[PDB]
Amino acid sequence: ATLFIADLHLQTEEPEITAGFLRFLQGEARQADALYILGDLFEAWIGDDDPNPLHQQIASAIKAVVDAGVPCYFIHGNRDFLVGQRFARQSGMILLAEEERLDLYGREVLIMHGDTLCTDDQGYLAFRAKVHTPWIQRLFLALPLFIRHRIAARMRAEIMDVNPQAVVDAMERHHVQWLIHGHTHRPAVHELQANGQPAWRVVLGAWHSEGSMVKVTPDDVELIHFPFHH
Amino acid sequence: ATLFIADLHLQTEEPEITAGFLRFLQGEARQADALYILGDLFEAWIGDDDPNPLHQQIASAIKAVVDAGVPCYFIHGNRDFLVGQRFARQSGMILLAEEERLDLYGREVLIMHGDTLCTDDQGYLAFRAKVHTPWIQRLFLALPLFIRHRIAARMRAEIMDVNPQAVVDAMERHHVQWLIHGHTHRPAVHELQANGQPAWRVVLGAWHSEGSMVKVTPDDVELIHFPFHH
Ligand SMILES: Cc1cc(C#N)nc(N2CCN(S(=O)(=O)c3ccc(NC(=O)c4ccccc4N(C)S(C)(=O)=O)cc3)CC2)n1
Ligand SMILES: Cc1cc(C#N)nc(N2CCN(S(=O)(=O)c3ccc(NC(=O)c4ccccc4N(C)S(C)(=O)=O)cc3)CC2)n1
Ligand SMILES: [Mn+2]
Ligand SMILES: [Mn+2]
Ligand SMILES: [Mn+2]
Ligand SMILES: [Mn+2]
Repeated sequence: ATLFIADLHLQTEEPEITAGFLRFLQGEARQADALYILGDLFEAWIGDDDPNPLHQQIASAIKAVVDAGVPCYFIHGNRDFLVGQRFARQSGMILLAEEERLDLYGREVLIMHGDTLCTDDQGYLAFRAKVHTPWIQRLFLALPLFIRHRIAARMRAEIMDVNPQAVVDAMERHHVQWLIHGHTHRPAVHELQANGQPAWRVVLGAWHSEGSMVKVTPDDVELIHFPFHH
Repeated sequence: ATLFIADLHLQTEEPEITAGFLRFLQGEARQADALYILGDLFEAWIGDDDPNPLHQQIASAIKAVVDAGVPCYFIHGNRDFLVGQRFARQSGMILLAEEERLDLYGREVLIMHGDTLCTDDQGYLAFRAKVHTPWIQRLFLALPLFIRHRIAARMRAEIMDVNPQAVVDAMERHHVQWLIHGHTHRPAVHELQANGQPAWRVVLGAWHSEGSMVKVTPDDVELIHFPFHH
């Protein structure tokens, strides 16, 4: 089985979500062929040089999974787009592109965070375009850490769902009948049409009282919710 | 594993849902310790004497599961409250009460359809009280089938969510930390408090483009959505 998760929004303020994630990495994840994390692993990221102890606890847990023989992969979310090659090295995770077309036991699946599909949000997309410009990233990252923290705090003081056409267009660009994403925090299986055939869009949930994952096997694709009852 | 499903709303008009259900009974269900169907198996029911061919195709498929060594159980929904002992015999299913407290590998779980929790719907509950009165049922069922059909058709020409307090009260009456239901067609895992401890309410989805089930093992409880991709 290949596993997909997203929208953990991990942070110092929410230790119970972190514990649920650590339990998942130590249990479920070890049995998998691979683990894909489709963005918003962290609630925020201002650079890999951040000494936040949570960051190292998380990289250390993911690295254990990778070292146990289960490749882990990452696609950036809107929250954690500044996750970089240094974290990748610490965690053993491989950074992937904003869209990837996978071959899962012969089934072709498109994966992404899902924020790019939300084309009705002009505000978000203007923001995204700027923070995805390399020289704007390298500017922000060249500031002293204490100034990056002030910038984030000052920003602080509902997520728009996908545009249906944008979904079709993406599945048609990749010629696939399967899409897995998060971002929208609306866990669901959807049926549609793409490439003249039936297609499915499987949406992951955010981690709060529950976790969620998509499990892909040779014959099946399942969206699973689990409570943190341990 | 023990499996829970609900809200299939099976009907002549929707053969693709019926095929998804038959595939599930022939595959997934055969591997289980038991199968519980928590109501709204059928979109409508006007009595067991109805010769609708769908009714016999469904009973025959469920009976195969029971005969293969997997007990099947049923709790009535609002739609199919007139399902009776004759169908039970045809299907091999055991009829259970509107609330049951189960022991699943040491875990105590409350199961029900969920309509009784929806105490904000005065209209529904007035209806329910009447159609659950035995002598009102036996009156309706004593009519000729052709008159029962007219009555249903004439009735034809959104589902209220649960009352949060009603949920707590039910879990507290049974002294349980686990509740599984359907009815509301809002598949989700919810955390709450009952009996002074953390509790979980696991809600099944309706079958249309997807199926859903709750899988209970010694150590885990999972809500699973599956598309009908075969
Ligand atoms: C390179 C660059 C330049 C400048 C500078 N100066 N600033 C930064 N960020 C880095 C990321 N951090 S963050 O992690 O705390 C963060 C903060 C806000 C968002 N905002 C959004 O994602 C967003 C924006 C618009 C509309 C919707 C949005 N999301 C959907 S939402 C509702 O979750 O916030 C994302 C990450 C804030 C500072 N980066
Ligand atoms: C014993 C008795 C007496 C009389 C007579 N005369 N009539 C009957 N029924 C049997 C059931 N059939 S049914 O299966 O077609 C059916 C029809 C309507 C409902 N209505 C509701 O469930 C309902 C009613 C009020 C508010 C909400 C409701 N549901 C939530 S909903 C929106 O799904 O319909 C249920 C079953 C209709 C006739 N039974
Ligand atoms: Mn998110
Ligand atoms: Mn996001
Ligand atoms: Mn229903
Ligand atoms: Mn119902």
